[PDB]
Amino acid sequence: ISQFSEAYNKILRNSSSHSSCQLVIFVSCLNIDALCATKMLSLLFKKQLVQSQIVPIFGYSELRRHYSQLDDNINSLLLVGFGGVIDLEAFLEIDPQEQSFRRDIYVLDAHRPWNLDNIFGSQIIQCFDDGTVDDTLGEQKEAYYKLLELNDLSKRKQRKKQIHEYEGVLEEYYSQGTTVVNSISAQIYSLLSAIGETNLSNLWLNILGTTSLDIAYAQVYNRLYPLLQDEVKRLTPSSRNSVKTPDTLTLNIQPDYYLFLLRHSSLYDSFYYSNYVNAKLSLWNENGKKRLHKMFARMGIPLSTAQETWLYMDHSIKRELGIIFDKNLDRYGLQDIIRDGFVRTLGYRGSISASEFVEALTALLEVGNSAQKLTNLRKRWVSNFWLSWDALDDRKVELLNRGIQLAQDLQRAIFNTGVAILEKKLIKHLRIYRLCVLQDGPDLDLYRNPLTLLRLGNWLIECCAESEDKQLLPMVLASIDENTDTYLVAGLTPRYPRGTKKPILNNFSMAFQQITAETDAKVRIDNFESSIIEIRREDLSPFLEKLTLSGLL
Amino acid sequence: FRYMPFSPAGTPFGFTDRRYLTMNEVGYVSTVKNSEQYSITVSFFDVGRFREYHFEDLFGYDLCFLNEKGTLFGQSKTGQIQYRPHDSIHSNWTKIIPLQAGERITSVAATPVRVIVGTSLGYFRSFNQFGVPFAVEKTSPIVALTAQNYRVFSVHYSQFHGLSYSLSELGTSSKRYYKRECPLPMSLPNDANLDYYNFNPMGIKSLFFSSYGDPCIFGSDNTLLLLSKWRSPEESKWLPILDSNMEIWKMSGGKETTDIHVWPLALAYDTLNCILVKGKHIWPEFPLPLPSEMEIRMPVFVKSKLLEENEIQIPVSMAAEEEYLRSKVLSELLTDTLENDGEMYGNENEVLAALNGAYDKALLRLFASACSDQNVEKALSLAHELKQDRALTAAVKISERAELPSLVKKINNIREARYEQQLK
Amino acid sequence: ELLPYPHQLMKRLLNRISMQSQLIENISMGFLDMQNESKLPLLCMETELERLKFVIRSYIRCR
Amino acid sequence: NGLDLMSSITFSQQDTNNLSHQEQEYLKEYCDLITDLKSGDLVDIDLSGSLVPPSDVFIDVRVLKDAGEIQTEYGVFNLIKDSQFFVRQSDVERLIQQGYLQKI
Amino acid sequence: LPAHLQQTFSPEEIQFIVENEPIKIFPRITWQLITTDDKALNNMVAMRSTEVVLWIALLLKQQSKCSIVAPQWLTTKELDRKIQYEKTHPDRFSELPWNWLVLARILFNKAKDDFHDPIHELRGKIQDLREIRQIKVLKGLKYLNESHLQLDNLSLLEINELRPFITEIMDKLREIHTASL
Repeated sequence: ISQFSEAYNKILRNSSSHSSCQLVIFVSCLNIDALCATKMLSLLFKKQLVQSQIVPIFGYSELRRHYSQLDDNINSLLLVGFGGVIDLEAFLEIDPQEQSFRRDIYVLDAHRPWNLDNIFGSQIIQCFDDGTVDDTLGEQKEAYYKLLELNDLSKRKQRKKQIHEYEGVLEEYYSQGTTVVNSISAQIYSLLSAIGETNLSNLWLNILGTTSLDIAYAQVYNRLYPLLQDEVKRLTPSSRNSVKTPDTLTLNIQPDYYLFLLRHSSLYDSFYYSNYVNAKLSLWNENGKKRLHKMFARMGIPLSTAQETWLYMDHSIKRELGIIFDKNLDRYGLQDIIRDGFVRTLGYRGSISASEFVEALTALLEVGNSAQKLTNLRKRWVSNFWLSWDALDDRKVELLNRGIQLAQDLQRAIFNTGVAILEKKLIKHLRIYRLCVLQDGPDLDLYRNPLTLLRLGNWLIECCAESEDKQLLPMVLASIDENTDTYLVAGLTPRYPRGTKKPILNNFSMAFQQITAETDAKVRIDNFESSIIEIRREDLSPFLEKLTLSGLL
Repeated sequence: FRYMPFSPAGTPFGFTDRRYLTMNEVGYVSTVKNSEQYSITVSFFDVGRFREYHFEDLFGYDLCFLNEKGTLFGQSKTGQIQYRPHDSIHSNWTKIIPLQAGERITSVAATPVRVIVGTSLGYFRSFNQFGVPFAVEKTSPIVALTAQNYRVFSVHYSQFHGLSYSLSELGTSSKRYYKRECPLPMSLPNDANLDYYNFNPMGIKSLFFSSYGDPCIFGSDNTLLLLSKWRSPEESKWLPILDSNMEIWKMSGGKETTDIHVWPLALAYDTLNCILVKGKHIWPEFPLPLPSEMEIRMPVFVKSKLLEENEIQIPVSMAAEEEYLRSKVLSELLTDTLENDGEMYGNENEVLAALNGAYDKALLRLFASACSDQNVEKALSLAHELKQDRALTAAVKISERAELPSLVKKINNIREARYEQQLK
Repeated sequence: ELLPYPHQLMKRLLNRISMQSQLIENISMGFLDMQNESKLPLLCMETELERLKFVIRSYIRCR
Repeated sequence: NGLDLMSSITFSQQDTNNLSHQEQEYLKEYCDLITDLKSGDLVDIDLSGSLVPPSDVFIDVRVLKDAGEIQTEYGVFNLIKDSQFFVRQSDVERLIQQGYLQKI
Repeated sequence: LPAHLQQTFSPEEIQFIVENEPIKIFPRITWQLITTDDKALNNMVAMRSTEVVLWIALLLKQQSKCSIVAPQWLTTKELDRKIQYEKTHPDRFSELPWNWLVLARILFNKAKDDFHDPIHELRGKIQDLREIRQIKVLKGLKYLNESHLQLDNLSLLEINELRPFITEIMDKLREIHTASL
């Protein structure tokens, strides 16, 4: 219902004064795509000359202590992706006060399950409803529309069953798993194009966020293979090379690989994550530590000209892999390596693509630093978030490589224990899933912050990415570092070996409502993403007993 | 003869895949070719007034015209046109113009209340701002169009006779003709230069209307022509008030290059807006050039005399003749504009007072030179061209210093004759 | 060494810096009450007074 | 010389804050004298800080190591922990010298 | 009471005296300016020059509703003729725009992406001319007499950089010359 140009002009006139008419935006730090959408919105507000206030919020239980206590004349609140599932208007009471209301938020939710009240019956929740979903549960035109108003003994009895007929279609709905169907990069960049501001930095920025979802889903960005192509041609800066210009930020395309961060460095530590790619084939160590030695130590890898040979004349060897894997194409047919990709340059200072670039932003968000420990743990993640947001200037150079050298040990750290829990053989296929409890190993500290955990699962979902022609169910892990057994347990998604036909989002959050509804015996859902909860030590064993019988898939 | 699609201030493709569709004082419209379609990108100079936008071209439009309210597109092969207003209140409309065998649309134009479409066979189809047809007229084939408000200015070129222009006004009662196919004095031309000639057979680089109501044209001969007194056919004539070759030569130092051309953008009462294009091609490419302003100069010079007297510099005595010709044309047009249309900005009186003061001052420099060479008779004719009464008093002091008592009494007879006519 | 403090011109503009501070005092408040547009003419006026106010801030401290 | 709770010249070098306590009455006789030089100006000119000239009118400023609600005048800015601003120029001059905001 | 930088100017206010000089623009927009040194105009007309002060035009460029014209000596075909009159004249510097160094540094922040091909040419054609000035300044101070110098064409910046040492050497030698008699 909200045409994209209209809300911008409408939010322009509501706070454009040179006083404390302050509009304030909110963003989570727990997602990479959540960042990059906000950054481009801020800078146009700079050149439209408006005063602002940016606050990060990491926790879903924290939202009350950051809004509902400190407000004076904020008319224009803005928020990025928080309330697609839980209704905030039930979470936060706002009485109707002063039909042409006095304070209006927007919302930029990116998730699949929506909330019917937030689009229909909108009076303060001006949601982003434009040509996003044209089929916003198109059967709803009589269910709640007759729920609003609700001899007659035989007539109303039928009328209660029609309500009960409406009740089931609101029972199967609001009982679905979640993803993000369309990235928040897609919306606001399309909005700016309706305004029409030509800067390649924007075109460099919007493609970053959709690149982040390349490891969570598949066919979401497969729709955006044209929308990457047309813009880099329509925003063609030049037909010539027009060489030796230190400026101008030229944009091109070049092929690239799952074997990653190569152009930055280390065909050495590729050896690990080449075996990641052979972990996608049939092994983790055994044949490859012979098999890699047909394809790799063919050239001893130098010290000085390796600044030139695996920077420059590896183009003789990328060609050679390009003429190796063309004859590994009709015979091997493993198509996780050749990819189209995208690249940028700075005139000088090396070529940096966007494949490796999202990798540095994840690790640099991680490291780079009763109830008395969680406060001094929660003040960390907001602070180290902040040194990643300013990473989008040229002014950060010698901090850019800091995350780079950080990243190529963290994988060496995370692979150091993944190989341990395999060889321990503590994965047990009980009946439905597989359960693993990392009770204690070395280096437990790097598992408090949840962004590492999805990567550990991302490595662990791919150890079981062999054929497995029955029981394609992901796992649930367990780890503990701190007191009272906090146990940030989480679930994963099943994966496809590039063949989504079946609708596999999640079943656990439906069950996560169930166990949280039972006894409230020290269970917590205070963390933001529903795929992560907490548990007590004496509750994880009756957790699974409630889960091995409650088959909700 | 081949009927090529013409656009206002358009540039050809060359060895590239991109070009400029149209170009004016509002902005510029360009197209970028990709793998399967075309992509139209519209950029403006005043970013703070209008919202910049772009869209994909599925049909493949090659004709464009830009005014202060919208953008009009046209297809020469299928006759499909589309008008896109900048405001979201007005809805888009699409209609297909009927075309015969071998008929191609050569020029389009748009005003906020009327739509002008011209073809190669001379069919004149006019629409309103909603698409409702009013009349179908059969005239000469239109090859170039320009419009400000009501007026329709078409350049006609047939197969045998050719080279003519028409001037009309789309009034509320009926269409009135001020000129009925008068001959155009534009000079026709007798690799960058080779490719430009095929796409543009007449050599018309750009054409637009001035801010003071006079039609301007800029042909291949690089001479700015000014049509003065268009409301009266008895005194309607073309005035070449600016010569390209003279302006580049004086500012540079006394030389003349080849790669520095002058593309016209707009003329707003003092200078001609331009883009300095440096290179082999005569058409610009994509960098963002800064707009420049060239001061207006009458093309009256000798070439052998400037080399003997030596950026090339012009002396005092020689510049007085050029200053007299420039001020005489501008003062006559500004006087007729205010007495018929009135003020437009509110500061026309200060411009007129400063121009009339410099006109009488420049004539006194030539008046002083005639007295030094003892030519009393030439000095008598110069005194009659003075407008202000204070200029006649200053002419007496120049005459007394040059020891000519007979010339002094002749100035006083002009003063008594003007006072008698003023009291009648 | 010290120079004569030109007090005559200083008080002459010291009246002026009181006035335009009071001129923008009302005309912003007139813009708030008319707000149920242009943000140019406020911001230039706000910065221009304080830059002259900055100059005499140094000028009396070095005395 | 007085920007935010002036007479708290405490939490400051206690081993020498008794040393210069004999000089505090000398020190406060600067402070008393510096007050009437602030008021004895016939118009309101700042004499507390702002020595570097201003350049622009919009400056990105971040915050850390601070909490509470401050800035009752010139509109309350509602300072929450670790949250940047994007404001005009003249307001933050009394807070940067205060040492609450951190980076320009 | 600064007590830090008193005998000279800091480099942040030497730009402050030069920003209050006017140049020419190309306006775009249509009361307006009552800024006690204003000359506000009406609905302003594009494609024309106007002597406008600098610092308001930089602020007018952040909201991006005007454009700047460079001054007339800021082409590469003009600066070359300056380098020949000095290379034949090792005595002094010839012809000086008098505020050129601080003028370029303001002009290279969204005032560079407007002009017609100045990158990889203009910073070439400026940084050479900075040192050629300061190579000339090194031969000059070796020729220091007593209490009489000849500096004819110096930028304001080198004057803020030769300053805090050139005093106290000749001042300290002013003692031993004068206290000898």
